[PDB]
Amino acid sequence: ADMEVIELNKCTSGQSFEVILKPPDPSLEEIQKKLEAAEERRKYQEAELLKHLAEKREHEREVIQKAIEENNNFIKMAKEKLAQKMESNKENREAHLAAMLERLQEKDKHAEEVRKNKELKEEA
Amino acid sequence: MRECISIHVGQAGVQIGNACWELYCLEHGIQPDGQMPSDKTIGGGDDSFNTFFSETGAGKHVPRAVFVDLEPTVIDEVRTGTYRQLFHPEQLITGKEDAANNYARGHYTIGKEIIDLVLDRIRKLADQCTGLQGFLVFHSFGGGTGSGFTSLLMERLSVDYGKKSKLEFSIYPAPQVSTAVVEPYNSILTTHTTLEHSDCAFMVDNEAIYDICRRNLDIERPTYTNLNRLISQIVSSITASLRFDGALNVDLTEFQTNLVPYPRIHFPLATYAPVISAEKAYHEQLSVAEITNACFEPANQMVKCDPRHGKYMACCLLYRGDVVPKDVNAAIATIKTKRSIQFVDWCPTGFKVGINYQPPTVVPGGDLAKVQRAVCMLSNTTAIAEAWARLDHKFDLMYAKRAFVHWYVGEGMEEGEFSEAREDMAALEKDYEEVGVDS
Amino acid sequence: RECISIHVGQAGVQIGNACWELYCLEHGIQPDGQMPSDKTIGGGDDSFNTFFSETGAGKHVPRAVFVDLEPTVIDEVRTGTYRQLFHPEQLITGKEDAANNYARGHYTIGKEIIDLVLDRIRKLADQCTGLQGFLVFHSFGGGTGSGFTSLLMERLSVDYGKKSKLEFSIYPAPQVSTAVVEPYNSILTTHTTLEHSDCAFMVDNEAIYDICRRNLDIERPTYTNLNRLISQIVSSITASLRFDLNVDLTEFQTNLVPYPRIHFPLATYAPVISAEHEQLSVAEITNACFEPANQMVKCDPRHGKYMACCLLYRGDVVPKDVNAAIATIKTRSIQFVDWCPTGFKVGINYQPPTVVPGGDLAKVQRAVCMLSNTTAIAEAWARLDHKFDLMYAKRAFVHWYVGEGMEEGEFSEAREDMAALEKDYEEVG
Amino acid sequence: MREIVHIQAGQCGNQIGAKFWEVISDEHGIDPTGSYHGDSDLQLERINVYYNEAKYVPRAILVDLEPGTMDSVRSGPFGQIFRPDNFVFGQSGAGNNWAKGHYTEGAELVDSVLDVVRKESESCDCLQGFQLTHSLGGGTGSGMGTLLISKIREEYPDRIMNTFSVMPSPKVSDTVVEPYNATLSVHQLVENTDETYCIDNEALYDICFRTLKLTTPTYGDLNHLVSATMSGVTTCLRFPGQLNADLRKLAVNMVPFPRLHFFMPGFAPLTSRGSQQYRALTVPELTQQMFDSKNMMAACDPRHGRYLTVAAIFRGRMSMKEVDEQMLNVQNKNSSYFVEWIPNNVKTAVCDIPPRGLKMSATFIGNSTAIQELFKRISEQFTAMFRRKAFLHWYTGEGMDEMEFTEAESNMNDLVSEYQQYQDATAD
Amino acid sequence: MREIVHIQAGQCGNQIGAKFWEVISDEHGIDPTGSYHGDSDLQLERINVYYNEATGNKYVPRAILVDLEPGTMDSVRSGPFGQIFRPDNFVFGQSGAGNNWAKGHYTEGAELVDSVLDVVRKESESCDCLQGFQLTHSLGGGTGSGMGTLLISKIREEYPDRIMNTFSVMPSPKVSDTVVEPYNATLSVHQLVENTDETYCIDNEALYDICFRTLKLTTPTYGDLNHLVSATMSGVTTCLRFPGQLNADLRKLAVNMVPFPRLHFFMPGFAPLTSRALTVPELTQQMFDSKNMMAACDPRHGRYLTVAAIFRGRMSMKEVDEQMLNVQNKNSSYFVEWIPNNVKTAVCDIPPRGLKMSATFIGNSTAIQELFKRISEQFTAMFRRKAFLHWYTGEGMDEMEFTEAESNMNDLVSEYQQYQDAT
Ligand SMILES: Nc1nc2c(ncn2[C@@H]2O[C@H](COP(=O)(O)OP(=O)(O)OP(=O)(O)O)[C@@H](O)[C@H]2O)c(=O)[nH]1
Ligand SMILES: Nc1nc2c(ncn2[C@@H]2O[C@H](COP(=O)(O)OP(=O)(O)OP(=O)(O)O)[C@@H](O)[C@H]2O)c(=O)[nH]1
Ligand SMILES: Nc1nc2c(ncn2[C@@H]2O[C@H](COP(=O)(O)OP(=O)(O)OP(=O)(O)O)[C@@H](O)[C@H]2O)c(=O)[nH]1
Ligand SMILES: Cc1ccc(C(=O)NCc2cccnc2)cc1NS(=O)(=O)c1ccc(C2CC2)cc1
Ligand SMILES: Cc1ccc(C(=O)NCc2cccnc2)cc1NS(=O)(=O)c1ccc(C2CC2)cc1
Ligand SMILES: Nc1nc2c(ncn2[C@@H]2O[C@H](COP(=O)(O)OP(=O)(O)O)[C@@H](O)[C@H]2O)c(=O)[nH]1
Ligand SMILES: [Mg+2]
Ligand SMILES: [Mg+2]
Ligand SMILES: [Mg+2]
Ligand SMILES: [Mg+2]
Ligand SMILES: [Mg+2]
Ligand SMILES: [Mg+2]
Repeated sequence: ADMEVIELNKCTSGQSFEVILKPPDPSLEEIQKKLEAAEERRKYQEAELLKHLAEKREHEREVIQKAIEENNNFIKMAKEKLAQKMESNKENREAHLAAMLERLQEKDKHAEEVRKNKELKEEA
Repeated sequence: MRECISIHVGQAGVQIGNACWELYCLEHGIQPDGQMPSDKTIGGGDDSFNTFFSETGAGKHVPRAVFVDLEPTVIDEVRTGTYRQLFHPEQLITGKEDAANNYARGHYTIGKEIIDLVLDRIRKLADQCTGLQGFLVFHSFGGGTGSGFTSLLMERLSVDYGKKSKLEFSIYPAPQVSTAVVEPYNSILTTHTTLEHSDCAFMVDNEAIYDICRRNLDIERPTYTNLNRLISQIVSSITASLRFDGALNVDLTEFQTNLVPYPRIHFPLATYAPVISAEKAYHEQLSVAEITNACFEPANQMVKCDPRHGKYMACCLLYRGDVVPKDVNAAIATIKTKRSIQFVDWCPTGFKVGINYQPPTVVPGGDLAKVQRAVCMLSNTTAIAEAWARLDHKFDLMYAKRAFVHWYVGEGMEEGEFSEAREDMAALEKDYEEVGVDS
Repeated sequence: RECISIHVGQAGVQIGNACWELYCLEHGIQPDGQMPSDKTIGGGDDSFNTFFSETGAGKHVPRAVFVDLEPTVIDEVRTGTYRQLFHPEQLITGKEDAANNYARGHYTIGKEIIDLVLDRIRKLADQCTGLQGFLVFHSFGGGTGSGFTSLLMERLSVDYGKKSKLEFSIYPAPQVSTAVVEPYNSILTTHTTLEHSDCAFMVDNEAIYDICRRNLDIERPTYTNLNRLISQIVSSITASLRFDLNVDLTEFQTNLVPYPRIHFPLATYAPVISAEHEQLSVAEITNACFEPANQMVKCDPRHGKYMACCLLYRGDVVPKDVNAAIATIKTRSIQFVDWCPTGFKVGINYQPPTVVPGGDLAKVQRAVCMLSNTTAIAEAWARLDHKFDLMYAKRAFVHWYVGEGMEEGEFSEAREDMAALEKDYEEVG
Repeated sequence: MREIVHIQAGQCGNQIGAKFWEVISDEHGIDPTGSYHGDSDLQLERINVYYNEAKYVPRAILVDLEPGTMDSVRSGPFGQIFRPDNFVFGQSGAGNNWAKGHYTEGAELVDSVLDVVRKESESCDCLQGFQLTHSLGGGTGSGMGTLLISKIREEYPDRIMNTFSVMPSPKVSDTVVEPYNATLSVHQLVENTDETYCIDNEALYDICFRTLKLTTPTYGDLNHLVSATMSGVTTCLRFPGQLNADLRKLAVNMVPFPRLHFFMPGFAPLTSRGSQQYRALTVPELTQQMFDSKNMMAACDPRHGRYLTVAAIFRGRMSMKEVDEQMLNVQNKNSSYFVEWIPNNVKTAVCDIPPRGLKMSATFIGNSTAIQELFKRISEQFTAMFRRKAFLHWYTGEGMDEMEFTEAESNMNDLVSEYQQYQDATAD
Repeated sequence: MREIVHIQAGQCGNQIGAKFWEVISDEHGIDPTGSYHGDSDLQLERINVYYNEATGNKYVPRAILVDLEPGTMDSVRSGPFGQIFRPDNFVFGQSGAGNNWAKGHYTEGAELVDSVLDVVRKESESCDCLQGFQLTHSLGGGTGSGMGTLLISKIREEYPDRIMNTFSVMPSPKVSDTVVEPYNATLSVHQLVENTDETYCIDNEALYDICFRTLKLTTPTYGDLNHLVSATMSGVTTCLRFPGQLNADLRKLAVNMVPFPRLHFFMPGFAPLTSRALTVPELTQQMFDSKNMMAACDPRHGRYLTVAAIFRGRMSMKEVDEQMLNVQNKNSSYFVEWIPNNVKTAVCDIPPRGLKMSATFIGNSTAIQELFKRISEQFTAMFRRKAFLHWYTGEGMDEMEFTEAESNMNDLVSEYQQYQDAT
């Protein structure tokens, strides 16, 4: 049990020795560049999201717009179709009565020539 | 908010509006003088009954309704009836000459005389509503006013109110208790023009209602008010979730979304249970199941068509009285097992349910017995293509010989309108057939 | 030559409290801050003043700063019964934590907070006539102990490259851990502070848990029972500077750390006996440090060659007994590397080891702590590297880090560095 | 609303017209003085349709070329109830000359007729239309009557024109030219009226003689039949119910084609004025006898053709369910006699108040293709005379040309042809 | 101290959200007027997470109530805890959604989504450090599903760095409100993939099935269905509401439970299911059982990516830990190998009212693809025939949004299965 002990520091409440059994750059700007590069790509992520949310806002505007267009197109086509058939119905009904009363007038004129013919007969 | 304006057109629509508003008044306890001794909020307030009623400064509760007929005798009794003081006189609008069973006269020659006057009173009632839901249009199919004027009104409403919701409650033509031979003409023509303008049309016919009253009330021949007061229960059951605070509601938009699978397929038929005579009134009450099973029995359909002949596309079951959701869900559960009741393969859920706890009431002294529970089913089934085919065949028998067409041509109509209308009815028959085939 | 302690994250703070609690009773300092055995009031240059500075009123104030981004743990110290010892300045808290996310603790919020903690450090450093360096206590798996500590470590080197930096780190244990991303956080933080730490004592939470259950006969030990045993091992390590071997912080680097990267020595402690008799041999406790059952990090020292090792006794120990004790152990053939001499640096401290009164571990006449830089500690790295690889292969969870501005390439820049450290370990093994 | 202006022209028009005012005024409880004396209040709810309240005065206009008839209708009971301003007469009758009524002397006083028509229509809340009673065999009621009809349509084109026309028969008058006057009137009627009720004197003679077993019937006997059916035809016009007393409605439902608006009225029970009525006919007896050829007011057998449309009105206290059963029974026990291409072409009405003396009665109005028998017979007698152009100078002397006669008989021959076409028309 | 803003939307969302508030208020000893009446400071240590200190000595829930109709929100004001909610926090319209996702998300929802956000911003300014939001709503209706996702999207625009969690009731034919439920659910599943950090999948089919079969009730009440949800939500949120060894927040759980951004749909579980306190071995056994899953999916059809379990009541944690690794070791194959230690648990010795002991399961299982597969089959059945599609076209929507939402949901099903066969 041969062990080269070396009596090192020793004092009142401590001592120490070493027994031997056998012999045998720093850059802060580069730091903050990494921090800032991470912050900037975070902002790139936020911007690309906010752009994505803008297209969905715009899509909600387009959907609501065409809903207004459908309601407006429905109104005016109904308006014009009702006006077209009401006017076409008036001309039809007026033409029927105008024709019926022209034949009635023709009948009247025939009664006057019947009376005319009799009077010329009476001159005999 | 969420108000609804009821428009009653023609004799059928006006006398059905008489029965409904009388029943509404009894359900809400509104006296014949217009005063409601159960609404503390004088001259205002936004409780649930106010969807169908407005309030005056004096307390009178006035209906959000317009009664219009090209002829005054039927509306005159409203002006002289027990409920005369319910309406301001401007709400009851009459001409002096009816459409004489002629769609052309209702839609063109006679109807044009009062159409704007009608529309401007619609606008004034709509001016008194903070959030208009839509319109309920009551009319028959067969009369000149019920077909011609209603179609003209529906077209005008679309102009003035856009795509706002318009729902119809229509009486389907029935030979058995018919009144005019030209009913097939008027019905095909009015269906053709109000098709694009109506969001949904609840349908009954007086034959099936007549037979039901005969069979289940022991009446040798039911009178028109017998039919009407039974119809009033159907209508009140449809509007119950909008006039009463309810756990599960069905508003005007909910009817549309759930019952109309395609724009042209918007004709659900009504059904109602139970219908019990007052003399055998108080025996042991019927289940919640039994009245639900009754809605799918072919004998109880308010339109005489056979549901076993077609597939169900959508079923709206509206309960009132002593019924809670667990009872309904169980009753529906076993109906979902019934092999005889078939649904289209493109509607897996297929059901819509509203419930109201207030009990149903009937006019005192009537033939109908008051019950604890009641249900009205509005079924959109392909089986009513039979009803369209029956009407279209009668149309064909007379149009082939052009019988009675001279009455329509004389008032400005062209024969082209007749073939357009019928061709569209042939497309409707084919549409009902096409939506029924499997995927 | 004074020394500054830094506790980052919940593990660093709670452990730090447990360590300062023992320091006070070892030196007989009372909770109000008074020390009846300190006669040079308000000043002096005693041995225990390397870790405490003195008020004008005689209160003894630890040279420590407590950092956490969440305030629940610091609020304990803020309000605890050893609350008087620290000035409100010494305690720093944000109010949102790093969310078990290294990148959140390092890149995101750490940019917002490091100037504050660095300012508070200089105020303590300015209170140092001579200052050797820093002792930083942190977890490996936690977001704050991972991300912020690494950010603070590099800033501490550019600011005070003069000084030395020693680590007391908690190795994530599958039984006692809180996050599945802890392998991620560990690999990331060691890669970035490896170049900035001189020595790093790591603590495998499973080993202590196993130590307390077997040796204390405890059901499942609390964190406090873990933390108190840690305090015994930390105190013995730091005892050398508190009673002026290992009296300089560069003596830690020189005695136990032959090269820079290999600075992860294994710590062992004996004895550990329940408070629920007369003490055991000096050779008994010495023999126990070579049994793997007492190790702080679960690894097989027989599978590794020691490069250096250090034995600090505390209690009634005299040299002739250990020389005798270290003669008999040479009857386990413990191979050492051929460029380092087989042997043991030995330090003795005559005052018995103290204990928290009422604690589970009993008061003992003699205790020993062995600090060995074995290459066997590399297997602890290997287990961590494997679990990292399993999740990173499928790129699981990495979206949380990239979402904080961290490039995905940092994961493998850190991973390949870990591969080099494990390879370098067996190059000398 | 719905006021009706009544006009009666010629001898027959004023005779059955005065008898028709007699029947309904008693039904409405109005004495010859003209004041209400009725038991029930249902009698005056629709009294305004035919009567003007001044005391109620018939909205009637009495016309004739022969001035003696004015003093005859007044001299009859209920003579003073007619307004004196409403009487419009000429200097002397047309002598069975259709041209005199339509073109020459009739045209002289037609302006004075339209005066009081205008005067009576101006006092109308909402005028339904006009009914005209007249014969087609004479010259005034037939010639001037049809001229009056076309004059009125000129002033009121959208109003309903109905007529009660009495067709000539050799069994009651031997006047030779009446087939001429009827054909010329039918020529006018087919284009200028909305419905005419074809009251055949030939049928009126057969009923009194063969069924009523009457020795030598007097125009009073025949007119009792017409006044009974005329009241029965207008029951729902004069009495209220769920039914609207309307003219356009009936015409729209009963007239499938504009030219086929000639109706075959029927009545049950047929009875003499002084008969005892030992029992009241029950509903099956009324319904079966109503569709019988013996009860037709036109000399036509309904089973020689098919019904286009049929409207029936029952009178008295009866069960409406029984009416529906009997009415449906005869519909499909004789289903072949109803065209299949008009569904539900048979609809009936029932009123609680019965006619005077009869507790049970039924009135029939059918649009039948069998009415071509009536027009065939008139055309047969017309072409017999016109083949030899007999007595044509009486008409051409007044200014008419012969081709008006050709157009009248051709158009009447088209009418019978059109009835036969629909008689054999198939559903497909 | 790290507050949470709660938002309930629609018919279902307001009614299960109202029971959630009644249940946790009972746990925290807060009565209807809002004043404390419990017995322990533990009910108050983390009370600011869900409540605001009122002007007097009362607590007001940081809750916003949203609906396009005033019906059901008026009924919750009529409830026993109706008076506790802030009156200005009731945001309602009169138009309704008509059970239409389009009306909720586009036309009608736009007319109200600004006023709701004004309330969100108000309470956000009333927080020392807001951690995020939680939304209760269904996916089958119009308001909760349609307007709810629109609200979640506009919240993410204003507070992009905050956590968003939803409790989403998945529609089922066994308990249905409308026939277009396949449309509304599919359309908003699309949205929850993008705009929430985690979603708890409450399946009305599982709720009914559990409520019927293993609890023996002829037919279940709506309160019975909601009772399962409120107890489940209560257990999901105990660590946020009660102090312990960990200071649990929203983000940490999300960081630990969601390995990939899209797979953030969780299978909730509870034990025991009550209509005799339970032993710790039985809770951990039934908690992992398919019959205790509030989503109608069999866990044995998938592999757990990550799992969090919460135990409540007086018990020994070594019992809990041994049992939790027991079933982890017993069923080694139902957890993924490339996520080591993917099952972590927490214990809070305060049990829920009416139970001495209970446990709650939060699982990130790929077996949940069966849920989205069930909805997708009902969707195609209707969409193949384009049934009821005209009510969505009429509001300005196009067909391609339906197909985009459909294939996105199938994409989610595909990649769930991708990591199901991952080694
Ligand atoms: N259920 C029911 N049906 C009715 C009622 N009144 C009439 N009808 C039916 O309605 C159809 C006839 O239409 P009406 O309403 O009477 O006619 P109108 O609208 O007044 O039209 P015109 O009189 O021609 O101007 C037929 O099918 C009748 O059976 C009624 O009170 N109740
Ligand atoms: N020995 C011991 N280990 C602890 C203690 N507290 C936490 N840990 C360990 O620390 C690891 C997680 O790091 P923490 O310190 O808890 O978290 P942190 O540093 O506050 O970082 P954040 O994620 O921002 O909260 C886990 O593996 C725990 O095992 C403790 O008191 N004693
Ligand atoms: N049923 C019935 N037929 C009558 C009556 N009076 C006349 N007729 C018929 O009417 C036809 C003759 O026409 P009238 O009405 O008498 O002649 P008118 O209309 O007065 O015209 P004129 O005498 O030529 O100026 C004859 O065929 C008679 O059969 C009557 O009171 N009852
Ligand atoms: C049922 C009936 C019976 C009588 C009268 C009645 O007496 N009206 C008063 C009047 C007017 C004109 C002339 N005389 C009398 C009216 C009706 N109802 S109906 O709508 O007109 C109608 C509808 C359908 C048909 C079909 C069989 C074809 C017929 C009738
Ligand atoms: C263990 C645990 C269990 C429950 C809760 C808890 O209830 N939090 C409150 C809350 C937050 C959000 C939503 N709802 C509720 C928190 C934790 N601790 S943990 O670190 O976050 C964590 C770590 C690792 C995992 C698994 C991968 C293995 C899960 C959770
Ligand atoms: N569990 C539960 N589900 C509900 C409740 N109310 C409605 N639902 C479900 O929610 C969906 C309909 O949504 P709902 O909330 O009524 O529509 P909204 O008002 O437009 O949001 C359907 O899947 C219903 O089954 C409820 O109170 N509890
Ligand atoms: Mg009418
Ligand atoms: Mg009020
Ligand atoms: Mg609803
Ligand atoms: Mg922490
Ligand atoms: Mg000193
Ligand atoms: Mg004469």
